[PDB]
Amino acid sequence: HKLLHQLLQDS
Repeated sequence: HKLLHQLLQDS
């Protein structure tokens, strides 16, 4: 569920 919250800030 976390890996999703991540791609949001980098992209």
